[PDB]
Amino acid sequence: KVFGRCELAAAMKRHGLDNYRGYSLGNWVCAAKFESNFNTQATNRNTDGSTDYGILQINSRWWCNDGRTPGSRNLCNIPCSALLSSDITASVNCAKKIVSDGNGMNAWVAWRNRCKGTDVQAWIRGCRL
Ligand SMILES: [Cl-]
Ligand SMILES: [Co+2]
Repeated sequence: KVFGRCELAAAMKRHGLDNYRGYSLGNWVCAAKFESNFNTQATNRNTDGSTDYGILQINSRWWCNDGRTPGSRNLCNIPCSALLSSDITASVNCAKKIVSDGNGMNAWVAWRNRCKGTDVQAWIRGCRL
């Protein structure tokens, strides 16, 4: 599924991401835009052989099991395919674990490089939330 901006914002809010660990909703929308262009089916292979999955590009070395990443820790206890669903629950639940791991949203390089320190409120402007 390719979400609209406000549609994604509303779904993220319903799943409790607004101000989760102090990160306002716009941060999450911005991260999703630059990680996946709001496409739940996005996959991208990394140089280390791991793969990133879904709307928030969650990686198979640490977080989910894709059956081809040796030494995967699978800390979210899910198959990576679950992160490609039109229903964002699994992605959100795993993202909550990732953001709690010590480095906050710096875990997403696209967030650090393209969202951090910008006017992230713009990402939810206009939306009925
Ligand atoms: Cl933080
Ligand atoms: Co990545």
